[PDB]
Amino acid sequence: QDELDVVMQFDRGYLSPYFINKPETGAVELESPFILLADKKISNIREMLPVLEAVAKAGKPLLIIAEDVEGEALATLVVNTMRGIVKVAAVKAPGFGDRRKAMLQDIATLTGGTVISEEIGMELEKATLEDLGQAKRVVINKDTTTIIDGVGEEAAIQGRVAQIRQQIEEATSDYDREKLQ
Amino acid sequence: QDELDVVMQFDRGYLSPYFINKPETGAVELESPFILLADKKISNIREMLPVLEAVAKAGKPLLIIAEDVEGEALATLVVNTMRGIVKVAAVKAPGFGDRRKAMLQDIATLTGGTVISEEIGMELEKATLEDLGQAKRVVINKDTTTIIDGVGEEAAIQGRVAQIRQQIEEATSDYDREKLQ
Amino acid sequence: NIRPLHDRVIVKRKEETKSAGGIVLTGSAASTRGEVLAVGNGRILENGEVKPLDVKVGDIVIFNDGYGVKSEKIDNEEVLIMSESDILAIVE
Amino acid sequence: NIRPLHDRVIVKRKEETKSAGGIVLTGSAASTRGEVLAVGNGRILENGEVKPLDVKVGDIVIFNDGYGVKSEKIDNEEVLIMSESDILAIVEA
Amino acid sequence: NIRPLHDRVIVKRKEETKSAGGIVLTGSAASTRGEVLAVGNGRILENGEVKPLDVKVGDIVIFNDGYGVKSEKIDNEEVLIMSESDILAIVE
Repeated sequence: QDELDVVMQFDRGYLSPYFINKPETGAVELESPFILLADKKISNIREMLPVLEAVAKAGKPLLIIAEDVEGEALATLVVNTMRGIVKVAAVKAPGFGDRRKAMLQDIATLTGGTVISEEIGMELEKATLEDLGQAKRVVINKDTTTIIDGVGEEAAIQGRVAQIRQQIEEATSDYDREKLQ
Repeated sequence: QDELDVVMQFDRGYLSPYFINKPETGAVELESPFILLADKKISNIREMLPVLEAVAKAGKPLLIIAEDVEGEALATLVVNTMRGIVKVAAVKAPGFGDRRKAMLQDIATLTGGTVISEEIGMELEKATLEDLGQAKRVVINKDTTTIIDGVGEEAAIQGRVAQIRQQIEEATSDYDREKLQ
Repeated sequence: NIRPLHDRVIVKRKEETKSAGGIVLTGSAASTRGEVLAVGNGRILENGEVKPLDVKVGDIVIFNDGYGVKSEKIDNEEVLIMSESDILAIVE
Repeated sequence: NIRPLHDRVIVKRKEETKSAGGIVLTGSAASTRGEVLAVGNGRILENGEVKPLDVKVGDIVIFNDGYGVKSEKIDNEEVLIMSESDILAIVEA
Repeated sequence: NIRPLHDRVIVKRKEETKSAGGIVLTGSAASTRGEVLAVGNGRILENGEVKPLDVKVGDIVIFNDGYGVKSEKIDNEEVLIMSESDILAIVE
């Protein structure tokens, strides 16, 4: 028989299959977590230590949505949730090129976090709990990541929306209209 | 005529024919042993010393199920059981590629051990008795290795099973369904 | 116990797996400290004099794990034999 | 606090963010400066003499970040241990 | 017997075959101890003086098996000729 399922979500799974904290669904269910938005791709655990530290002494879990979580810095993150030191997830960023930074920014607004963009004069080490987004719940499986009900204020959200709404107005090409809406 | 046989087991024999501790059957019968699960392939005895040490001062035998046990690190292991310093078996890992790590993980769950995966930030030297699985008995011959009744808790097991049970649901190809069940 | 020749310090290394926070580091990220166990008389100079060492037996010392650092097996203890040149500091 | 052996300088690195004009440089364009925290007695010479160091505890010094520069973790502070050979200059007044 | 020149120590190696645990290592992994058999007078200094060695004939010594260590054949015995620089310690 027919069946309807309902949820913001994007097409990216966990990078580390050893994160699934509920083998029932085969998915990671991070309860009321922080969210780190890294524009650059991460390979060294050095950059994480400052922020990872403040999350470890806060109790709450953490989702890491960067361009990529490379082995050296991935390997570690695993053994840390492996043991229960911090509860962390790693997922690639939604998109490619300028659309990624644009979409990555959308997430910051919904969650009340700052995009830690290496290009516009920010180091990943100089981030604090300040710059992290927050959500009510997070759900990630092999294929998709879902942020349920972010902390971001609806003023900032609808401001960000009426901006993207007028980006679709100046879209002279159909393709520029698709991905915007 | 028809024939019924009853028995976890996988298609791998001993790597070292000089391990057979019962020349009656031509097979190794390790009584109530520890189990080391190495993702990487082993060639140097250096990596083993830390864990081999703790097993040598524990009295119990040890099964080593890594990607491979290379000569330099194999040679030694032999002369050690040869004499009676430690009782150790070496067998290749069941499978190839991502299926191997998946299957190697299944064994960890049945035995209550940790997969010492070099890729996700673990050295083989930093393993302890902690990370070793355990079983009631182990039987290995020229062709197959059998773990009889592992220490792993049936909670973790059936959790791991209901996970693999839903992996067969998303199997869109027949072949992906075969090896999973 | 061991004896050191000329200027050699015998040290035993310590530890850590974790960092600043307890966040466990990977074996790309994660020792250079150790304890002095035995000390040689000193270097012998061109004028025949023997310069004593500034490290006493039982200092916590920070050393450079260079080329000149060698490894030994003593009573089944992991020890190191290096020259005083390879010692950089003391923790008091 | 730490102690230096023979001739070793213990320094902590710094960073200005801005340039000639106030035009803020990016962390590709902008470190080789640091502050002295502890100093060893001196080098010991072939004649047995101990040459004192020309860097006092608390100089702003320009150093070469060579091979001989090693890193340490002290009270959770990033510090450096190098020989006086690796120090090139002092910034005074 | 053999004679050592300037500063040279003639030593014979022993075995260890085993490790940390007694777990016998293979001849890819496995010795740095030896016994002194003959000793040279000493190094000659720029002022003409001859500095005696601090190793007497018959010490159990820990040495660095460096580049300067050479091999010889004496009465069909495996012996080593190294400078005193390559000796690190004595076992007393």
